[PDB]
Amino acid sequence: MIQSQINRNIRLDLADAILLSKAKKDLSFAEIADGTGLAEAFVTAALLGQQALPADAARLVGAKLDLDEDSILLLQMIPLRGCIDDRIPTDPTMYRFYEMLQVYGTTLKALVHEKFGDGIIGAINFKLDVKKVADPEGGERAVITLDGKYLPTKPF
Amino acid sequence: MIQSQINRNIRLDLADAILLSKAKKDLSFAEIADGTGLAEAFVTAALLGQQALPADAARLVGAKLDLDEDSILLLQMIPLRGCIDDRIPTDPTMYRFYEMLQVYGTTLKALVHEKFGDGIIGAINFKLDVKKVADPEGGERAVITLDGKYLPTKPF
Amino acid sequence: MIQSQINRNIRLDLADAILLSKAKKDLSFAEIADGTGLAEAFVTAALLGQQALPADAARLVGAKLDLDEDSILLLQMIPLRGCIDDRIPTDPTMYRFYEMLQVYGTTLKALVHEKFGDGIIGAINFKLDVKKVADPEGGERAVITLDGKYLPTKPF
Amino acid sequence: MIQSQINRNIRLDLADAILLSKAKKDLSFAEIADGTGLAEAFVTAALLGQQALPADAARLVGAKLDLDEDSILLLQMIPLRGCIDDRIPTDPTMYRFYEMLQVYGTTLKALVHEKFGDGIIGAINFKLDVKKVADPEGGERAVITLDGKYLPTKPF
Amino acid sequence: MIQSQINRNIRLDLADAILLSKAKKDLSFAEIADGTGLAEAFVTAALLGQQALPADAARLVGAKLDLDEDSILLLQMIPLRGCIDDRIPTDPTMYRFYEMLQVYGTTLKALVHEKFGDGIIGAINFKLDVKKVADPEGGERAVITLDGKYLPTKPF
Amino acid sequence: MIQSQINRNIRLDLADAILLSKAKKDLSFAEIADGTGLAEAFVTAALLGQQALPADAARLVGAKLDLDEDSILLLQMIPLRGCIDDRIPTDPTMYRFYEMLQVYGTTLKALVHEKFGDGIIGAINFKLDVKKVADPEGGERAVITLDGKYLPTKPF
Amino acid sequence: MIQSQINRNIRLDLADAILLSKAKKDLSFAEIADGTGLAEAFVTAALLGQQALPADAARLVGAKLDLDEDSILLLQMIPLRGCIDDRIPTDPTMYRFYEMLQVYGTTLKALVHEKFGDGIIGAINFKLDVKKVADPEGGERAVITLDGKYLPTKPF
Amino acid sequence: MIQSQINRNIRLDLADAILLSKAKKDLSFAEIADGTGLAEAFVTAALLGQQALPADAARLVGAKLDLDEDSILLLQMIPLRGCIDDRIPTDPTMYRFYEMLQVYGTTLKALVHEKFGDGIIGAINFKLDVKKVADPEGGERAVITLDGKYLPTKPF
Amino acid sequence: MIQSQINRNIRLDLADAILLSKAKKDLSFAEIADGTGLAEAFVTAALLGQQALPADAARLVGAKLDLDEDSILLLQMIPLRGCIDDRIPTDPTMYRFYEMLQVYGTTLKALVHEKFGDGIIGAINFKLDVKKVADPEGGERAVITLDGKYLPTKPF
Amino acid sequence: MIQSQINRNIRLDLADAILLSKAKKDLSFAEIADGTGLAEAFVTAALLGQQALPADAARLVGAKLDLDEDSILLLQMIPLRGCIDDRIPTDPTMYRFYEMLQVYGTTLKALVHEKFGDGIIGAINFKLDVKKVADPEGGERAVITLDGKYLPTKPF
Ligand SMILES: [Br-]
Ligand SMILES: [Br-]
Ligand SMILES: [Br-]
Ligand SMILES: [Br-]
Ligand SMILES: [Br-]
Ligand SMILES: [Br-]
Ligand SMILES: [Br-]
Ligand SMILES: [Br-]
Ligand SMILES: [Br-]
Ligand SMILES: [Br-]
Repeated sequence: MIQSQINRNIRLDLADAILLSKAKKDLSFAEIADGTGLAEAFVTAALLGQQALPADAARLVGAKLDLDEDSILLLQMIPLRGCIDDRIPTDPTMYRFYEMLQVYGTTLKALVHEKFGDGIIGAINFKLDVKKVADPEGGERAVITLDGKYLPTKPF
Repeated sequence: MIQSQINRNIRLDLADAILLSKAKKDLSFAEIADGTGLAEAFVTAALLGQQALPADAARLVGAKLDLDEDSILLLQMIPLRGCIDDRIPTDPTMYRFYEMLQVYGTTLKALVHEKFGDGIIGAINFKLDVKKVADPEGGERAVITLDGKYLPTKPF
Repeated sequence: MIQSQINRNIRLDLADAILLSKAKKDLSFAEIADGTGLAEAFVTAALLGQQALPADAARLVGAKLDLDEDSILLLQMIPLRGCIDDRIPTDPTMYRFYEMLQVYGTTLKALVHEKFGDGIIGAINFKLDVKKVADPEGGERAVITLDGKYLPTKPF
Repeated sequence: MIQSQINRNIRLDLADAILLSKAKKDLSFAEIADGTGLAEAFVTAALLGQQALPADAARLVGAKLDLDEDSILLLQMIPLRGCIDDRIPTDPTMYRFYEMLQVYGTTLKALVHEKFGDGIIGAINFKLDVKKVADPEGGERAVITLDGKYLPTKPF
Repeated sequence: MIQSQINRNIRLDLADAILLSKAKKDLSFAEIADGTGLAEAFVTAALLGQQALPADAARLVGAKLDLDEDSILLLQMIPLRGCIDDRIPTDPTMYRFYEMLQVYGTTLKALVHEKFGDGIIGAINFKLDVKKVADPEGGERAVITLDGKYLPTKPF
Repeated sequence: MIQSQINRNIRLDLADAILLSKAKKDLSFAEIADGTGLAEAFVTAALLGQQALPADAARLVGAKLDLDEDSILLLQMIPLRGCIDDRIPTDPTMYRFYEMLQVYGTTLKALVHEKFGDGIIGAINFKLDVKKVADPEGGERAVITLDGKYLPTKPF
Repeated sequence: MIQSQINRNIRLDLADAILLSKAKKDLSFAEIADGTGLAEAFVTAALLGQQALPADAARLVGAKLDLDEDSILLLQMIPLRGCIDDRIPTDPTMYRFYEMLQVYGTTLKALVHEKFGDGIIGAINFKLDVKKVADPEGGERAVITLDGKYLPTKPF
Repeated sequence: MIQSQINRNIRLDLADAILLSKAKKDLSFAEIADGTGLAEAFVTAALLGQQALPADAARLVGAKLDLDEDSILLLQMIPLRGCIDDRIPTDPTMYRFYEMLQVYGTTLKALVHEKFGDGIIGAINFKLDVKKVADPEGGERAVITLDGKYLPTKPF
Repeated sequence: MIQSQINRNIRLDLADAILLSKAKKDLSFAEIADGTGLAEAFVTAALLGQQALPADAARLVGAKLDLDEDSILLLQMIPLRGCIDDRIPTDPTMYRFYEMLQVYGTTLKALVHEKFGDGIIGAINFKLDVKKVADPEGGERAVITLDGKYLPTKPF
Repeated sequence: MIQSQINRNIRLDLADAILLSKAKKDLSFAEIADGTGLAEAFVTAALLGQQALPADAARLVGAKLDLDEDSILLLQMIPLRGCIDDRIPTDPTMYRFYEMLQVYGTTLKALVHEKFGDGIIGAINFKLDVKKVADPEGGERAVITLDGKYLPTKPF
């Protein structure tokens, strides 16, 4: 039977334990997700308290990280989602994504309405991924693709 | 000589005026940006107070919208950036992008550090585009590409 | 061509003007919506800056309220939605709905996940109505129906 | 003698404990509330710290969940209500109901005053229920019914 | 037909105009409410944007303060209530009432549950009054009386 | 020697302990305050962390509640007052008193100034009581008496 | 008849006007207060929107600053007090006084309770003043004296 | 070697331990400071986490209060200063000081500039004392002396 | 006689007028500060409302910018300082300086206490300059110098 | 394999532990950093939770401070950066740097755009140092140098 959380702290405390075990074992997120059938972004978000793992995946990652039974069960719960401590991120790496919204938020809205119409680009029927692409001018670029379904707003 | 702003309301007031003109003329953002040499996301962001237009572009769009001269000069000024009224958007269309950050923010962090290293994906050496495509399962999707240069943090 | 707003104050200012006009004419929202072929709750939300009217409806209600042309055009723009002045309502009528969330929010989460699964009940593919029902103990009840589509969150 | 709480964390810490027990026994909210004589939404809300159970219901659910006597006692206390961590929910599921308020709050006020008069629709003399309904176009809809007593505001 | 406001600033601006006239005419709130049939506290709350006056009171106070027709009409609208500028009062006189809540809020909760049971003391079915008394140790006391109906919360 | 507190959580934690003990003994606040020579609202506020008890009363309530010596000592300390978690109450019961201030705060200011003059109605030279009263219409009312000394602001 | 304000902005705007006129006339606060019979701190506070002037003083200072009739009347109104824009001052000169509270607020509480008892040092029956005193180690010192009446909190 | 703190909670927790020991020993702040060669406000502020004690003073108050070595060492650390829990005090005793800034903040700014010049009255080169004295009209007053060095801002 | 402001918007509105004038004349800040005898950062800060100009400098920059007499007078007033709209900048260019504080603020505190002692590095007895240098890896760097006097905190 | 944190409190608790060990051993940050090959500001920042140490450095500092293996591992993790407890520092030493931004932030923006162009001075490609320089008028000056790379914003 499906089970859900209401206090994000239970899963976020579990995330810190996971990250410690991960480091002690010198593991990567790619390796933790490999063999699971699930995308690296999905498995990683689950570890970090933002998604639920199916049971088989919870056991698979529990074994890799030496987690206890309560922990494997907790990973299967539907989380109380929200990873930002206090609305605005303090961390530079996360903050950049917030700043992209401060710069282009209204442009995303205007261009969505133009291309699709009234409504939203969904954050539920959605996936994201991060690809590394060499920069012609030197160094590396990240192309983050946000991929979401258009949900129209219509009169009733 | 480059000229900059310190109070966002001046450019945001101009954005409202530009939108009224645009609606009166029943123009699209794609049409406004056409012939400009610049990406629709870039030019649109300028209209909306978040970027500076080169004089040539400003003149072009200023013609299209019948702007007065103070308006065409204002569009060339470097803006006081920040399109969100009070930190967290209230508009559902803009909110979904904020929600991506609440669900995937710590995952983006974790995976940027894994794929690139310590540091950030930049929001200045950065490009944005929005594509409408059909969803294989039915209806329409947005593919939004956040294209940013990796900037490492290294000891000193 | 579709047109959108980015500053809520343009449509909220129009809303106050509409409200004065309406009062002077001693009209109801029921009567304003009459003949539009659109629900009272939809047309009302439009006048109040939270939905866009199609041109024909905009011209009908403009007629009823003696709106000028710029106003009628504005009513057709996709709004920058968000009707609450500063996140938490101060008005008792509005506040009671916020208190429903403070009391039942986690219960709505839990029971949604139990009945439907992981994901959300949407606010976009969504309809709302308000019905007055006699209370059998004496007085009147409001039955407010929130009718939203289930959007699953599945692994990928 | 009736007993009441003043710090929400006691009962929210209990709710976390309850949820772990529930997960361990693979129970549903529907099963927990069976035999109680009380609505699923009311019993769930009590488990989650937002309502008080009568003593018989408290003993029933305590038995189902293997709760100690202090926990069974606590469930009977009148709580310090407020389930949202920090005013605006982070969780998408909970957030959609907040967004309904940001889009429709003022329409709700408008239409309540039109249909009933000055005053409020109550959140205390109040019932709430969640029903799953097939969507004609495919998939599932939630019909959430808010049912509140009208309390008029009159001159004195 | 009943008319309602959604933006408090329309009535609060009217309030300021009312106060200026009141000052210019050297009137008291006592005098302004004379002849209306309505308590001082209720009429005052109206002038200040927190209650609606019946048509006949609106005309009476309007004539006293030399208000235009639009202002007299506005006073009859059901307000968007909330007098405090930004949640916590800065003014010492108002602040004392908020401090009473900071000292006695939990005590009021506890004693309300003890005496009446689960639920609330209402702010709708409610009145207040301010009375002056001599202090037997010198000077004067205000006895502010809050009189609200008990509304029970019961299981369903 | 008088002793005082600087972190409210010490006394608030004590209050939760008191409330568990009270509930276990099925005690009322009225019965706890009996024999102290002090008003119900005063003793209750002390238990809840918002007043100091004299030694004798501290010993007496501690006897009835089975409190340890450190706890009886804590009840005699002058508290760091402020019972509200985060400025605005979440709990419906407490919230209604905040809403009274949102609806009537400026009226209270206005009528205080008219009846008494410039200055404040004190919250320190102050007493509070809660009286349950038959409602002639059926049901019950709370008459909450706020009895405060007027403190004038005079030029200097 | 006493008259009071409810929106600080009316008197704060007037304060800006007064400061412009003062500057054009190259006047000091010392000379504006001279002749009124009122302390410089009181008269200054009044000009700045935080006290009311009696009629004769309002007329005197109005003559000195060439204020119009409505401005002279506004100065006699009991203000909606609160001079800080948004709770925490930005201005360094004002901020130092807030920092004194952040460093010594709890020490002030502790020592007031030790020296006087439970209760407060009042801010109504209160005067303050700023004296320049040569610093024996070179430079100048401000001695700011805060002088307030002790109001005891006693059991009832 | 000088040592310093970055998280206020270490020293604030230590403050609560100190206050319990002080209450248990029935000590005053006056007598704890006796023999340190240091002012009662300075030593008190140290105990409360807002200043650093020299080693000799730390040992002396340490022996009076029976503190362990880690505690005595912590007292010598340069603190992460800021005694207010969440910017605005809730405690009435501390609040009055904040209210003095809300009423007289801009007056203090204006008079400091007039009497001293452009700059600040510092909170670092600064001393504070609290005196109890009779009020000529009856009762008791506090004379709180804020004694700080004027620091000019000069052009560069 | 020295003159001061209490509402930042008077000088910020003047700043926006200055910047429109400066842009029409295609002036640089370096040119405007030329011949004033004052550092470009000092004069610029003054134009932007954060410092006061001496009378001769005010006249000079006012000649260059074609400012009227009231505007020239306003530049000589001691400002209500505070350039950040709402505590945390939204503009990326300004935000980066805030991020330096989020990353290095506690390091700064630690290294100041180690190198100088307990106290502060002043922001009043202070100068600032921005220098453009070549980046030896290619591109350009800013060397921004914060030059402030150490002010110790010593026991008393 | 790189390892990253998501909750700042893990590393901040570590910092408090480090600080106590450091105090006990009477060590300086200068000397902790010695032997490390990394700048005092960088190493100090790492100890305080704002930078990651390479493995050799982590072992070296870990041996000086008597840290356990888990702590030495945690120091190697990429941090969730943000040292300020709640956006605006309370500590006077840290606050001065915030105040510098309140006084000079718009000047920094203005001059950066003038000298370099549209874009930012970076806080990732960035170093800082603190130098003591005797004030020739007496005492000591801290010269804090901020050195960041210019990142242009260009059209695309
Ligand atoms: Br969605
Ligand atoms: Br960047
Ligand atoms: Br949705
Ligand atoms: Br209600
Ligand atoms: Br109510
Ligand atoms: Br008081
Ligand atoms: Br007071
Ligand atoms: Br200072
Ligand atoms: Br300073
Ligand atoms: Br950067």
